[PDB]
Amino acid sequence: HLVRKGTGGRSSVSGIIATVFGATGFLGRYVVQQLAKMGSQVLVPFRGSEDCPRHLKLMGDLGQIVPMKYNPRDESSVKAVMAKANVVINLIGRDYETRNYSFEEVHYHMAENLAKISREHGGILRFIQVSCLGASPSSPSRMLRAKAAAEEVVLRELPEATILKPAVMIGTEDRILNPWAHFAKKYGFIPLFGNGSTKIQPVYVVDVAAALTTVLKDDGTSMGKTYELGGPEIFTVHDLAELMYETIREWPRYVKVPFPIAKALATPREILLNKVPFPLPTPEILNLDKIQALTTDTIVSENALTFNDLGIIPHKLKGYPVEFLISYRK
Amino acid sequence: RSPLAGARVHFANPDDAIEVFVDGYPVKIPKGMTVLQACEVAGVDIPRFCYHSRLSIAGNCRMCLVEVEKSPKPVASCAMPALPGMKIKTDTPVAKKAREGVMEFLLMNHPLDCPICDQGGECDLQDQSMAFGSDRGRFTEVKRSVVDKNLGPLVKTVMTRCIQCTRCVRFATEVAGVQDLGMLGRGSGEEIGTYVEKLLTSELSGNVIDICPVGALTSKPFAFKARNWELKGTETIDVTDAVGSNIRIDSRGPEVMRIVPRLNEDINEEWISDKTRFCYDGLKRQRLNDPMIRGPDGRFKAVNWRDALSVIADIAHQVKPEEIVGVAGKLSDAESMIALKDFLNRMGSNDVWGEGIGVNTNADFRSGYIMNTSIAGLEKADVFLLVGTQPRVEAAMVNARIRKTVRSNQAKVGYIGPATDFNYDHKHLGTDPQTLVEIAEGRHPFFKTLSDAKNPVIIVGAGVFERKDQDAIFAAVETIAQKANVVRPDWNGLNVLLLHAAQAAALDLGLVPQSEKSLESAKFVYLMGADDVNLDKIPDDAFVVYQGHHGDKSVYRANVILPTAAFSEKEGTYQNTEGCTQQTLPAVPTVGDSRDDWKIIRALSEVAGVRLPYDTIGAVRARIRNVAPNLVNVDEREPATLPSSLRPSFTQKVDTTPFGTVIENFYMTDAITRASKIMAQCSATLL
Amino acid sequence: RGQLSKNIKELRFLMCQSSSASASARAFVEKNYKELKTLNPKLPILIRECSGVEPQLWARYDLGVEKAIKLEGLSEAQISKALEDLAKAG
Amino acid sequence: DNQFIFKYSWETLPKKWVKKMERSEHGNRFDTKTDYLFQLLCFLKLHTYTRVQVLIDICGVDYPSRKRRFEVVYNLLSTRYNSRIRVQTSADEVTRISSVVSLFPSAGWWEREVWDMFGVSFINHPDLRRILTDYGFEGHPLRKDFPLSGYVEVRYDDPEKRVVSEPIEMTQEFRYFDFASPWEQ
Amino acid sequence: KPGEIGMVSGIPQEHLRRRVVIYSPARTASQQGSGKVGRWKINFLSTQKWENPLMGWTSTGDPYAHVGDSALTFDSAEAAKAFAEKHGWEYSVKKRHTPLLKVKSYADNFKWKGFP
Amino acid sequence: SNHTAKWMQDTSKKSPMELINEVPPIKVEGRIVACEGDTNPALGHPIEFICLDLPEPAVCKYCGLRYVQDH
Amino acid sequence: KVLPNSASVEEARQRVFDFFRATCRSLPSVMEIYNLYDVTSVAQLRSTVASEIRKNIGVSDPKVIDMLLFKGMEELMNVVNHSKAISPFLKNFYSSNYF
Ligand SMILES: NC(=O)C1=CN([C@@H]2O[C@H](COP(=O)(O)OP(=O)(O)OC[C@H]3O[C@@H](n4cnc5c(N)ncnc54)[C@H](OP(=O)(O)O)[C@@H]3O)[C@@H](O)[C@H]2O)C=CC1
Ligand code: SF4
Ligand code: SF4
Ligand code: FES
Ligand SMILES: [Zn+2]
Repeated sequence: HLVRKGTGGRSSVSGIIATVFGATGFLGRYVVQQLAKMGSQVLVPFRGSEDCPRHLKLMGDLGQIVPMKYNPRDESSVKAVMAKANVVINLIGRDYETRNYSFEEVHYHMAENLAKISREHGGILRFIQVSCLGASPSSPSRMLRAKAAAEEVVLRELPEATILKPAVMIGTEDRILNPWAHFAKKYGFIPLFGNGSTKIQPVYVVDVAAALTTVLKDDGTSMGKTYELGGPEIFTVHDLAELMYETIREWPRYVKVPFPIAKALATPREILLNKVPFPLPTPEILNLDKIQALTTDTIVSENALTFNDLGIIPHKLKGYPVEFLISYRK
Repeated sequence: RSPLAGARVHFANPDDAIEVFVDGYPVKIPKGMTVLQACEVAGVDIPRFCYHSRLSIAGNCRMCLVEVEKSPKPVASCAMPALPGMKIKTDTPVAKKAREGVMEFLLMNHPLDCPICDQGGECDLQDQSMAFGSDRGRFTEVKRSVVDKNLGPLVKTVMTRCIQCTRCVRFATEVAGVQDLGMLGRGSGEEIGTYVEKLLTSELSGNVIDICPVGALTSKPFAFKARNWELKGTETIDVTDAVGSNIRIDSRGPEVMRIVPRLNEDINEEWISDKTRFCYDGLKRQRLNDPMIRGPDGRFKAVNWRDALSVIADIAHQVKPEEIVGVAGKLSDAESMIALKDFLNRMGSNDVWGEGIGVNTNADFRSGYIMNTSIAGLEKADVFLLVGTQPRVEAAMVNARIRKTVRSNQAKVGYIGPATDFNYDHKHLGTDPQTLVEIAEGRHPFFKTLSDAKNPVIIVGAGVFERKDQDAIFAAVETIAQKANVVRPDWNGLNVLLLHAAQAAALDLGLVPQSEKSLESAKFVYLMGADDVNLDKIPDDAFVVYQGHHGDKSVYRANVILPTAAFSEKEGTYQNTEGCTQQTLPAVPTVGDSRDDWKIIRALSEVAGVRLPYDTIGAVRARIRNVAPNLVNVDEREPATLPSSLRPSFTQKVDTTPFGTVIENFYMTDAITRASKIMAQCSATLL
Repeated sequence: RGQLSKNIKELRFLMCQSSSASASARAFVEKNYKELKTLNPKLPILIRECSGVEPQLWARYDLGVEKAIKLEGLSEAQISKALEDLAKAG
Repeated sequence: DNQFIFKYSWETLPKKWVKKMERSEHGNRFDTKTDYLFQLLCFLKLHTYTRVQVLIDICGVDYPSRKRRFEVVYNLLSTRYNSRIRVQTSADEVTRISSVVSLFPSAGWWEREVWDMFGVSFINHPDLRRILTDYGFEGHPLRKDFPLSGYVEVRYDDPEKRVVSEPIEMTQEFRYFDFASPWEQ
Repeated sequence: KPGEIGMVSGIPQEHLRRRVVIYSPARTASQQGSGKVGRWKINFLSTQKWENPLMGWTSTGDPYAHVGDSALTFDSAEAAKAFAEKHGWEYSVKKRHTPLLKVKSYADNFKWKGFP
Repeated sequence: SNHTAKWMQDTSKKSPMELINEVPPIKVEGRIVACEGDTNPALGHPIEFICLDLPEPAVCKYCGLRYVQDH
Repeated sequence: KVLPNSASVEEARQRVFDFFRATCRSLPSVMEIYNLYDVTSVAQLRSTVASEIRKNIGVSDPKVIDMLLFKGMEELMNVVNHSKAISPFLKNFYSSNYF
């Protein structure tokens, strides 16, 4: 049992040692900040450059944020990283492929390895794994299918594991609103995909982090549950684009390219990546996996547990979450 | 010109007040009071090394020298009596030169080991040297050296630092009552201690290090742990004994570092017992810090306060309210005890009792169950009759005050009870309530002494409470009082010497058991830190919840364990045998997620069906005022004017069983004391 | 009178050592405590005296139900009648 | 030294406002009432034989025991006659004392500093905004009851992308060492 | 009014309602000097100190951890009560214990025992 | 032992306790000694005078060196 | 500009009214300063300011009233310059011992 030894805030104990795999990403910043604000110790395992977790160093007290260099393909290195861990958080996953890492390798195999190591190390009390909202075995997107398989194998190997399924997350370092704003500023228009009639439930990233913190603080009510996380109201892609354009105070402009030609445009990247030995530019917008995910709606199923069941209301996406887009005005 | 330290002068009679001049300003002083105290009244303090207010007078250090007019030589302030119209001066060049020379002579052989000396910043030699002595040293020859002495597991001795003030030689003679320490030798090199290897052993032996001005005698458990300036001192009281002696707890951070006495003329002048002084060590061992539940396998699993309270409430609701019993521990504040009583009563049970309370105890008279004479009255007493009590092992400060009275005026003290060793030449009258009845009937020379001796005192031990014939015992004692004029309109000599801190407050709140089979005919047991409740009596198929701070004896039987705060971590009201009620103060943070006793009682009540009407300690003390208003007058003694002679007697004869030793160790009596490693060492060595 | 223990679980008197208002309560508590404790032994009849508290009588019945009555302006007979009423109201 | 214009002032100054005077080698001292401080400083600045025409500084001292805890001290200098003088008054938290910005223009920043550190407000200050502490500071740091480490501390909050202010949670608490000797009195 | 000064002093409202203890620190038992007595202190009962996980230091979170013992020294209990009432926090004054002077004599040190 | 392991974790080099136990006692003819720390009094510790009537070696309490009387 | 202490309750009331006027006129500037237009409710902000003034009625000393108004004007300038069922007892009990 974790024991709290302080009032709270910075320079406390909170009795939690959380190893946050994938803490250098978009959500890693917020989850590590929340954990360090709790007063807990955060082990940040970083893959490559030594300056990747640099910012994560400043959000915790002295010695609370510990960066560890590892090899994701090294079981011994993963075990060494998870040696002092008390709870484990998994955020590892990339929106695209690379000649080294495919969708299956970056999500399913890594989730299986993390679950196996957590099961072997009996000191782990909580295992919170993050996937996508549309992660289903029948989902058209390969990445969504891989995340669904990863969540299934995490449940199978480690029943004492909570699975969060947030929808698309917007924030200062998001990968949808920022590319849309950059495209709008550079070319004066943004490409809608299948006339933008599909619907999503974008969710605020600090809200997702607070949801994860509440899941960690649960008194044993969510040991083996899956929590679907979404925004207050359903936004169509066109509505989200209009909100973005209103926030930047620019005139909206759309082309609404059809799905077949969009898939044709995004197709050559995969074959080129599998062929050439040098890396290709990452697809910020023209991503075949993003197209495949956009083929079907990604909203809450009304059956699985949501923000209301967890205990925190989602934030409306007009003014608090989109305040970062002001820097994009003029 | 206020007196030094705000001191109040005691005039034997207003007629006797001579006018003595100190530094030009005249003051009124009693006749026999000395020059040092004359200047103390005037408001100026004089350096002193071999003078203690409680101890006798000796001119060992010769440093309290002042210039009195019409006198060729400087006179010792601590010894010269004050005469009418005497012109005393302390700031003259003669006095300053005398002080400087005496300081130089004191420091000419003092070792240069202040940095390793544990008296850094609290050494009278250092402060008086920096205030009155010179800033240089003319001595550069060979010093003197003394080998160290082994004086027990409490007093570490570095005899090179001793200035031979004989303050501890006459302390063991006068206050402690055991004559082992002595000044043996002659000349510049004279040693102090025992000729043979004799570890000093006494209840007050801890005070020897306190009065040593230099770091010659120091607390061994606190050998080199910390300095003085680091420690923050909180003024609190002690719970190991029922004296309620005032203490100061010095702590450095989250842990208690030492315990020292503090002045309270009504309870303990400046002294402290070994158990009280060294009980701090047990506060860091075997300390419960998490609510726990005993699973089916018999091992404890740590759970949340919510889960623990929920399971306790469910089990309490499951059983019928008739077989529900509540036991208050040896140490417990009135807030926790009243909260426990209210919770159990609202659960439908009337079986709440405190530790050390008999089945049939007439707790309806405070004059019946407290020390009516008070400690000052014990000072004023002339003859003592100690029945069923051994003050040397319980209420060591009361024993010290009895010894002081015996020394001050020859008191014919008679003792009835088990064989024991005293230090004030007692007379062993007998070992039997039958002998007590003989004294009551009046066919006894000690009854004759009590009858023809003014100001008599009869002290009944609180171990009589556990007896079945306590009503007959108290009837006999009341007969003694009636036929010896012990209870007078201006003097009350009846006293009951309680031996537990929570006993007085428990009796005030009315925590008395209702049946003999109460503990062994109950299905739900609530042990409020009761580690001496005879766990084998409780049936095996009984749900036991132990609300405590140290895991000593009841944890192995409890089904649920609740961690709380000790006396040094909570603000709680206690009452002493004298009748004075006083509050402890929070010195150090609580250990783990342990809440207050009354706090967890109220939370458990709210979790259960019946919620206690109070949410703050202010409302708790309001409820305490409602039930017994004598516990809401902090540091105030409330006399009980109703006589104890109104209590009826139900047993017509006393039992033949002799008085037993209720306290067998004095070094392992409470939970903290038993958990104290240094006190265990003291029990092993000094017994 | 001899059946206080039938309903009352614990009786309490609270007064002052030398208050004028509590003067009438002291004789009552003396004599009546003697005679009742002669009658019913198991009943606690606790007596408490403070510096300035108003003279009052508390009766605690089962399930921890407390009823208090002020005795500041009642004579001995009135206090006895009030105690009998408290016993009967249990 | 140079106790000439001090004695001359006590000889010539009106006796109505001289509450008390101190003749010391540590500095000649005048203590007056807050009502007449402006008039007293105007007399000293303008008189031809006590020309303290330069204001050295204004200081505040906190005395929690006294009814009027704050003590406002004015150190002035006379370069023409080469001597320093001291004029002080007593003020509490709420009462406003007269300002001497009109006489000595340098007094504005010292009076703002006194406001900042203690809370003694001035009557005729052109402005009385805080000068030394952080924007939005809530307490008065130089009061004795004010804790040494303050009430709040700042840090960078990544989600807010700004430096936020939070209640103090500092590690390695201040260790107050009680060195005072019982024989010093 | 008892509390206006505190409510306008800028102290955070959460710290303006807390029980404090007003007491005169007693003389140290280690030494007999009486120059550190007669002063009165406000005892902010702030015991929330823990151990720093990295270096084992004594952390704290209460701003009033040491100010009452370090900076706030009052001339008298009346002054301390006035300060506490001005600043609004609840207070409880602890009675100070005072030594009692009695006549002592070296002649009584050498007393004569009675006849055998 | 416990104290050494509490302040040090190397447990590979020799702790100061072992070195100071390994240095032999210093035999002196006189009954009293002057313990200074090293050959230069100004670079050692405050002077400590040690009594040597007890048969066992006496620790200096500064730079503890265990002086022993000759006869 | 700072003014001498108010010698009358009517003068203190007039100063309070002037300060409330200043707050009301400076409210729309705070709108562009902070940009919380979604759930600001300028009317609710005015109501909250009035509620603060109304909870500060227990004060009766004109000096305290003037000091409070001075600090309120200072706070206004700072804001303009952009410087930011289990009963209550059981929740605190489950949280920590110090409550
Ligand atoms: N698009 C979105 O924002 C949404 C995402 N999700 C889910 O949440 C997960 C986390 O999202 P998010 O943090 O925002 O995205 P990121 O891609 O920014 O976070 C992943 C982190 O892991 C690292 N990483 C990436 N690939 C590997 C690899 N092969 N081996 C080791 N480390 C790797 C990343 O870079 P580095 O190596 O430099 O540390 C980064 O630090 C996603 O994978 C997805 O399943 C759910 C809803 C919306
Ligand atoms: S008592 Fe002596 S050895 Fe100890 S510090 Fe003081 S002057 Fe030095
Ligand atoms: S050991 Fe201490 S108290 Fe005893 S004579 Fe020596 S200096 Fe005095
Ligand atoms: S104190 Fe008087 S001679 Fe020592
Ligand atoms: Zn040495």
